[PDB]
Amino acid sequence: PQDLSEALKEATKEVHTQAENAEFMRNFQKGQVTRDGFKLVMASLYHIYVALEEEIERNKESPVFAPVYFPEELHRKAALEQDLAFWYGPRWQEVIPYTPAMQRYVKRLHEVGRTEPELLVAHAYTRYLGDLSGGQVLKKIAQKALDLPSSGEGLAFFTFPNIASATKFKQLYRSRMNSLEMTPAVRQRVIEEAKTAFLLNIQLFEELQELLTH
Ligand code: HEM
Repeated sequence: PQDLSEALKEATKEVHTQAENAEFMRNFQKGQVTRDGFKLVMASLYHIYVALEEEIERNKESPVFAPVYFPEELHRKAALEQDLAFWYGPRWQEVIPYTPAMQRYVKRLHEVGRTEPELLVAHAYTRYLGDLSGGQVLKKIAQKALDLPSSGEGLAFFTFPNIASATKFKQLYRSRMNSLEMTPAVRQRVIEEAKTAFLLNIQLFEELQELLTH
């Protein structure tokens, strides 16, 4: 369509369903998520956001990204650090896994941020708008299945404290995305990069599912 935000949503409808159908995600949705499985998901998110946010900081003043730069409202690294200290303990940095599928995702994020910055918006869209939009449903399931202790920690990732209304922010973020100026060639590569982002998540899900079935 005309608006990039609408173009992205329509172009990734197929791959989003592919993600919903992923065996690992099917189990999650059926409420069949285990503590070991959830831990792997949180570790994955930590590596992904560390890379994404490092690249966002590198390109925050570039015209290809500045319009969608919302550090305070969206940053997730600190929240994940808090969560991993709960899930993996005080020495989480020394024990969290960093698997090949996690590395493939991180590698692409760095390649984009360092050599193809104009495509970073595709990854910011896929991750941020995705976790913002589906965070409520994804969290509700986890907490009711994890039966975790009332220790007030472990799920900070699912709350964006600097966004008072997800509805208002998503409209603003979409408006900013649509304000970005890019050639038709770039626009097509951004759309493709968004699909690539979903595929990287899907391959990660497949790897995690394999690691858990031994
Ligand atoms: C367990 C599987 C998943 C569930 C159940 C889920 C759920 C949701 C929900 C409820 C929405 C809101 C749709 C609407 O009402 O307009 C959504 C949007 C979205 N999701 Fe997911 N999601 C899943 C996996 C993923 C994955 C793996 C990604 C990518 C990392 C992702 C990226 C997105 C994006 C980018 C949107 C924004 C759509 C837009 O442009 O409006 N989701 N998701």
